[PDB]
Amino acid sequence: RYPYYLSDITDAFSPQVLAAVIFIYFAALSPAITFGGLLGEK
Repeated sequence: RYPYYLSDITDAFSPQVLAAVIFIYFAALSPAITFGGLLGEK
């Protein structure tokens, strides 16, 4: 559908919080990167 697509143009309303979100992307979402992705083996 449209997950990140929505956070594409709305990525300017959050600058400082942007870095923060990355800190968690480094902490919690560290391993989530590879986990989850192929949702349509077709």
